[PDB]
Amino acid sequence: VQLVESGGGLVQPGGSLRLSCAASGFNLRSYYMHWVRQAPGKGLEWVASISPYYSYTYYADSVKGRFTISADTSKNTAYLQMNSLRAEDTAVYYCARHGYGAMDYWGQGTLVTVFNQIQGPSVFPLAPSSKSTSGGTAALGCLVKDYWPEPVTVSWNSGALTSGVHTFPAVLQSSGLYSLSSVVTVPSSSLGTQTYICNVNHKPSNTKVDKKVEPKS
Amino acid sequence: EVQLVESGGGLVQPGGSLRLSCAASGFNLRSYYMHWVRQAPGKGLEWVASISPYYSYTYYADSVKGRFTISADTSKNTAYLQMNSLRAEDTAVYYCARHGYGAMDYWGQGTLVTVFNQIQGPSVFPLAPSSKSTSGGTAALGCLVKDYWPEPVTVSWNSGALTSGVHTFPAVLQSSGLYSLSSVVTVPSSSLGTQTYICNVNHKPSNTKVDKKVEPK
Amino acid sequence: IQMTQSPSSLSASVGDRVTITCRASQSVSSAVAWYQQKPGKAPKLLIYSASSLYSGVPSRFSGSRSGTDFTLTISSLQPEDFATYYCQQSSYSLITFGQGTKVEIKRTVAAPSVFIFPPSDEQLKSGTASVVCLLNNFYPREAKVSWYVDNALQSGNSQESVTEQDSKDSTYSLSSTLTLSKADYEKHKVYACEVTQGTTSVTKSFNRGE
Amino acid sequence: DIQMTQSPSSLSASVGDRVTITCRASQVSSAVAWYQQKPGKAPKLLIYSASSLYSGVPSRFSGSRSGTDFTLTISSLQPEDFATYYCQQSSYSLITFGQGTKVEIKRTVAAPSVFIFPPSDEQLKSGTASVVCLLNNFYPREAKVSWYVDNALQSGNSQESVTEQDSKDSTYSLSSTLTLSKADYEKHKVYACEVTQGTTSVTKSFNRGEC
Ligand SMILES: [Cl-]
Ligand SMILES: [Cl-]
Ligand SMILES: [Cl-]
Ligand SMILES: [Cl-]
Ligand SMILES: [Cl-]
Ligand SMILES: [Cl-]
Ligand SMILES: [Cl-]
Ligand SMILES: [Cl-]
Ligand code: NA
Ligand code: NA
Ligand code: NA
Ligand code: NA
Ligand code: NA
Ligand code: NA
Ligand code: NA
Ligand code: NA
Ligand code: NA
Ligand code: NA
Ligand code: NA
Ligand code: NA
Ligand code: NA
Ligand code: NA
Repeated sequence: VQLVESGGGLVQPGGSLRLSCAASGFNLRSYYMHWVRQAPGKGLEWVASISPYYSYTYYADSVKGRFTISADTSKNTAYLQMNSLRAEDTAVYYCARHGYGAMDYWGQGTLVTVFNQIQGPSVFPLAPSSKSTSGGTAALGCLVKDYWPEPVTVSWNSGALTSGVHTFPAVLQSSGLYSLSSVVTVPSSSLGTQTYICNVNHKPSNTKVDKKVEPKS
Repeated sequence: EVQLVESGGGLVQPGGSLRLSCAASGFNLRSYYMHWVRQAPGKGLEWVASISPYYSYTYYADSVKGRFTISADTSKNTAYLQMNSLRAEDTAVYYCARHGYGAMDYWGQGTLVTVFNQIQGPSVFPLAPSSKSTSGGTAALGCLVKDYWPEPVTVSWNSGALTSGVHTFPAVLQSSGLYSLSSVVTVPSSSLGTQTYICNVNHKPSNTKVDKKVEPK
Repeated sequence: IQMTQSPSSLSASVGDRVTITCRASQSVSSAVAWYQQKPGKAPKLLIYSASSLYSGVPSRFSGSRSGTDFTLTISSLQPEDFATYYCQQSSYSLITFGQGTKVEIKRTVAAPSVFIFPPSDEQLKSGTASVVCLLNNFYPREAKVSWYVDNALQSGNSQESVTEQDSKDSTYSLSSTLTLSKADYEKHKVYACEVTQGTTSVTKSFNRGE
Repeated sequence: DIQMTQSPSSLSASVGDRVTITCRASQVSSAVAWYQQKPGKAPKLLIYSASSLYSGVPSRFSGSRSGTDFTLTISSLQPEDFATYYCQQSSYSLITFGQGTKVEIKRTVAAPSVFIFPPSDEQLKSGTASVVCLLNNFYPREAKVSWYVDNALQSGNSQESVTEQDSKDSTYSLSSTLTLSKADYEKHKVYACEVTQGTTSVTKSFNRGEC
């Protein structure tokens, strides 16, 4: 028994790619077949399964509606058609056979790499607690996540707020996208009366984001 | 009153072209030498090109000669850096500056130019064992597998015949976006004269294989 | 269905008894399997249905379940048992995996063998110089590698890489690469790599052109 | 060609100290200038012709020549003198820069204020959770930030970032972001950020879903 995956490689976000799983020494229509992926340096994640002869399909929540597992018995081959590819789909994709107790035979895996495209950031609040747990000084900020390429710039209150601001250098995440945070310290007594808005400009994607940062209950 | 403003920087493909402009105010651009100076992220200043008053003579750093062209339009009060066959090492903030008092007295704020990644086979250099062992009879040799994109590469030695004592390290991501790794092996020094050591680097994304005979220096 | 693996990693000596725990949320079923994954390889099945040992797997591996906990035991840890171990739960065609447990072998200290490689003549005709420092077959992994050029300490121009633990002697190897322009390489003379571990520092060096 | 060799590549000195940056020519002319570059800004010209002070530059900056050696002196280091300094050499229209010298200000130890930020409700609807730990206004930069989730030590799922030294008080700030699956975040309870510096460790924590 041998399982051999092909078709992995470079792919554009939003693009499509189809993997094949070539089986030998057994007819795969008589077995549940699975796709399991492994992001670089991370753990195993089950992706999809196909049932024997009934061809019933099951999908993990992260890929359903984008991925489709199928099989062609005449070629003794299993397929994973992946469609709305995104940064989180970079992984080694294994097909494996379910026999008796669990997944007993595995292929060697096929690597899929989703490369980067121009993309404006998502900007989430770093919200101050209405209750100061730091003796009267509150920390707030904006988390600027998943943009490409550099750079972004951040201002607070359209330039009105400069004292106590720290906009960090961006970090390169594993997915190839950048992320940074910008923070400011203010008096807690100001949380009820002063509006704090971060303005993020990302010229490569022609995007600007304004985020009002409000205290959490 | 003197103001320098660079535009036209941004994302660019390796082998592609991009044109920067340097818009001048508060002085006539024909009466001064103009310079373009770049700075790679986190690194130091590097002079790139200069343009002469009225003779429009051009001078170039060796690293850009034949690829970059500085020019000037006196009617628009603007200086230009035309950049061709861009390469990963051209990623930098480009600053134009005015020649005042023998040096660069007014600078623009700079414009970021980012060369993104393209499929590329590695350059594979020898890690050569010294003919004279300085480690008590054991020699270390290897291959430096540099500047390929994307992952992965695989390495064998002597077409798989040499496996014991091999360490092929995980690839590192360089600042330029390209990957780099080394594969090394320890052998007896007495073997350096008679035994041939070839590393075989396969890079499937670029359909490239490199075989490098590593010889003692 | 959710599986929670503990610990995320551990270090134990050869011969030690090791126990990985995996906690299901809704599992009245024995449908829990254990896999072993070695670097760069697909996982291998060890235990299935929580306690059945798969064919060919050594006898020191066994599985059990206590309440909502499923447990994998390696009764006498062997060096070739370096791996990441995964519990798995199989449902009405739905599968979940634990986050895994990395098992590293504790061995006796081994000082590294340190080699230093000048840039090759071939590489220098392209205008860049990489100097490579090799630490071969050492333990533990923790080490501090510094570069000096003409006795000046380098910052921001080197990158490290480390192998996974060796399946036979349980050591690591590590590379540090200094990257410089041809011009900077050609104007300085003494290149050294300093390897510090505990109360001992070892410096391997060369003089350009010698 | 002409080459400038700058020493040191970096240094740290106290306020009021005298700082001496040396730049050594390869072959030359007094066509040597000195620049100061602050983070995110173009270099500012300080000295030209090796010793002529540029207009408006404070008098504590001065330049000197002796043979092939050129020297920049800051006679009384001020906190706003944190910058990278560059010598420059001009030839028959050919220009070379030294590699620069980063000057960092030595100041008194300051323990950071440590804050911890749970992932926002907005982000969790995308399936990812970022926990953010802020070390505000501290000195020295060297610090060890570890993450714990339900008292288990985290590895390989966090990244740090550090500001440049502050131009007035000379401190640093540092962020550490732990990134988790929404599922993993919503199944654990205690999230803690441990900041170790010297003989002191400070742990800021929160319980998910509580305050
Ligand atoms: Cl708004
Ligand atoms: Cl031979
Ligand atoms: Cl050592
Ligand atoms: Cl800068
Ligand atoms: Cl303090
Ligand atoms: Cl502290
Ligand atoms: Cl972890
Ligand atoms: Cl976790
Ligand atoms: Na990606
Ligand atoms: Na930035
Ligand atoms: Na950041
Ligand atoms: Na921007
Ligand atoms: Na030996
Ligand atoms: Na690789
Ligand atoms: Na042992
Ligand atoms: Na150097
Ligand atoms: Na030495
Ligand atoms: Na220099
Ligand atoms: Na700038
Ligand atoms: Na703790
Ligand atoms: Na992170
Ligand atoms: Na302590």
